Amino acid sequence: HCTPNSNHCW
Repeated sequence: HCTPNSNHCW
């Protein structure tokens, strides 16, 4: 689970 606010988030 990545944060949608990071560029490295898928």
